[PDB]
Amino acid sequence: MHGRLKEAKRLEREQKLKLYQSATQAVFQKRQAGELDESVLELTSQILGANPDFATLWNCRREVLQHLETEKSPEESAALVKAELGFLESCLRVNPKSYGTWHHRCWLLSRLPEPNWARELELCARFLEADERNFHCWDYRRFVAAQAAVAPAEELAFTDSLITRNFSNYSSWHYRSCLLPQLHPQPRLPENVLLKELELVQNAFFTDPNDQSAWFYHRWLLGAGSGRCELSVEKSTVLQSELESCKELQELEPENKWCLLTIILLMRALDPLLYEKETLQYFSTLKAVDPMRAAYLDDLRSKFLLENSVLKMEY
Amino acid sequence: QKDVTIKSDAPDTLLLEKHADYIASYGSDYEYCMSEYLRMSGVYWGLTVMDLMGQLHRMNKEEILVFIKSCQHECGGVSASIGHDPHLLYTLSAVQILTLYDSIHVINVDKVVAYVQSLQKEDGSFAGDIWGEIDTRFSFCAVATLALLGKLDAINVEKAIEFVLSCMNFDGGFGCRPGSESHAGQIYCCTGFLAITSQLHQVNSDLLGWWLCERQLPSGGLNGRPEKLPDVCYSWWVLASLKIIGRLHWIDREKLRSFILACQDEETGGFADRPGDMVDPFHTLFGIAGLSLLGEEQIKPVSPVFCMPEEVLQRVNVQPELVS
Ligand SMILES: [Ca+2]
Ligand SMILES: [Zn+2]
Repeated sequence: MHGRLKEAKRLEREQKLKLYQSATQAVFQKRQAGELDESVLELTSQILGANPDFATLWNCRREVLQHLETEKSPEESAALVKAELGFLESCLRVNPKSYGTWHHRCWLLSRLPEPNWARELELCARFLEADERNFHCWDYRRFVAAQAAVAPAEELAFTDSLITRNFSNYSSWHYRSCLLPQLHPQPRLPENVLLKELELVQNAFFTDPNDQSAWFYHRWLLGAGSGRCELSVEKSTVLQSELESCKELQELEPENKWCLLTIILLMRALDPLLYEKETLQYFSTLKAVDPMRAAYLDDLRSKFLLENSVLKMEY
Repeated sequence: QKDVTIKSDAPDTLLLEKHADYIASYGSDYEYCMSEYLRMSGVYWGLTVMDLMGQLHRMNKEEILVFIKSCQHECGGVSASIGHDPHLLYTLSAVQILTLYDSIHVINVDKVVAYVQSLQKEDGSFAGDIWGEIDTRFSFCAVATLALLGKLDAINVEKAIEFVLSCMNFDGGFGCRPGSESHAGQIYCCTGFLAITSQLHQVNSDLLGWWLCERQLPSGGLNGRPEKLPDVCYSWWVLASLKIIGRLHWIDREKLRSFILACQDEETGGFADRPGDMVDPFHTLFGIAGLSLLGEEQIKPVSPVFCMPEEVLQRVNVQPELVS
């Protein structure tokens, strides 16, 4: 367990325990007796609310719902599934990060004739406005988007709004990294796409130079794209422009390690040998600003120096 | 930026005696009771940490072997506890325990193998159990179980590899399923998977190594992904991954070591997720395992793949080659 900071409270939970224990006992007796009925669902509802990682109880609920579908009318089965959706949503409100709860909802939705996928996408938008880093919810959203055949372009528009309204942005940039290649496929991004993305990420990290997610995504863009060093005039110019903007930022934020690393990477992308002197100077400044990464930075520099020897020997 | 600040009277020495006492006494009620859905794994954490500290003898072997046999179901799968349902997670934990005790015979190995085999899907992924949840955690559980049993050939290895590699992301990391965001726990599972299946050459070690070493915060502690708090169990997840891919020196060893020791409770023994939180056997194992990977002499060398003493894995001749 995580985040547990170190009589009435202590005796209340001695009471919780004893009810949880009797409820638990009762569920297992009913199950061994083959009593797959609503009273099980009532028993497990009590336990799963507070202890959603009790996986065997989700299995029991599925066993019951499977059984009841056989011997209830269509309308009665429909009522049971709607009650289950409500139960699930009340569980997600108290604990939005439980694998079991998210899976049971998928299991349920996947079985329906029938399913209202637009309503599920909205549920995702709500949970994501509460926690934009909730990977369970993003995973569920991807599941819903696929089931309802939502187009990459629509999901791309969703990521833009999320990135610009705040802040907290790694999950949304990650999603973009998977979406873009789908829009512009291939068995590497097209340059026009790449240039737009660079402009978008560069707004982000000048808007919030702290914001590690834009810098991580920008390093990817710088390699995706390419391609090499057959730099067009436009891309050459854009990268030189980024270089000077990072130098400005360096002056404004002299403890910012992300801009320093990015300057090194930009020079590599532009002209490794012409910028060798400055690359070496930037490595020193960076190690002093980010000493915990000194070993990484020496290894990166050793790699680049080897690349440089290889380039000079191609003369 | 999100980080803890370690206080100046935080423990700065290794309290092995107290940790062994803490684990040896654990389970003599609330949370306990309440975590019974993971008991088999809880047993694995306690036993493994005691073995890394040279104290396994203080636990109850005979009692554990009976418990394990009682947890194997007719399908061959093992549950977390008696009357709970079988799952790949607890099948792995059980097999790790039996390996620690050289008592693999206690369960029906043929049936474990058939259980693992039956959960593989057409795309090469593994469901955790019959209810179909797909996660790269279960890919690792499946191959780690089979490797310890000498039965990796029982599954479709190339398809399994292809699935795991389809979970590789723009940043060099791995998530739960295709399209899922990178997370240190998933990265451990997938790099461990790739070690076992001899596919580490398919990792971009420099890129992933960088993403992993950027998990270290000013406090010295590691988080599991960008913009989260440090937590002692990343001393395991991140450090093990780094070791597998040959980049453990990319972390500041001294700062992390100080962070881990600060997570000890000097009165109760055990480790908590962060300094001054409540201790548990999970964080106790991962704290001790992280210190061993960092080269703590009083702790046995730990496998970064299996999170078990290397001497155990040497005995069963299962030691995957790592990146140099
Ligand atoms: Ca004993
Ligand atoms: Zn933790």
